[PDB]
Amino acid sequence: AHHHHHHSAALEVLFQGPLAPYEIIVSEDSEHLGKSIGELNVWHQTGATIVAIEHEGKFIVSPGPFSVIEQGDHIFFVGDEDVYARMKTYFNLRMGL
Amino acid sequence: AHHHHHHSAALEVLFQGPLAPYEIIVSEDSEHLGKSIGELNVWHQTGATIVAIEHEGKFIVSPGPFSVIEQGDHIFFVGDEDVYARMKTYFNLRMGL
Repeated sequence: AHHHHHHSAALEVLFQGPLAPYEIIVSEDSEHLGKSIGELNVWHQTGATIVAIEHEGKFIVSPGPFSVIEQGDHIFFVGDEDVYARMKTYFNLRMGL
Repeated sequence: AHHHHHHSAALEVLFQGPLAPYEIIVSEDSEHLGKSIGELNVWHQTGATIVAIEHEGKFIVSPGPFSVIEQGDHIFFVGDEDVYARMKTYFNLRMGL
């Protein structure tokens, strides 16, 4: 939690529980990327909100809609387990052949 | 952290540290709202990524770009302390009169 910002047991439960980030290392051979989070319609496709990216050893909080996702990037996001499943299919596995 | 998803000390540091959410209760008299996160250009304006909203007692993870912000809503977001300051100015205080 952030020092000198309000604290409570209830807030901590949320921060630690339903808001705990998920993470997925994008495959090195994912070919449909090199495009912005905005262009990729991530929330529409998966339900996820991306909160951070690690790109070539650099961790970026709040990448925003104009950041690009490249193969190999490590994506951090909020959601639930079903969002995770959709993120796995969208970034790595790919429906169809 | 999420059970059966990968864990490490380094990941925990990130989750607990730079990714810890901030939160701000939107003022009840903020008059420029009732508009979607997308329309409000939140990242452009503030640098923030909204991860959750509490609206009239209901907490919503990953509200996404099509959710509306209304006066009184509780917004949760990632960023840094400067993002917090910009969020405070954008949602509540308002530059100018």
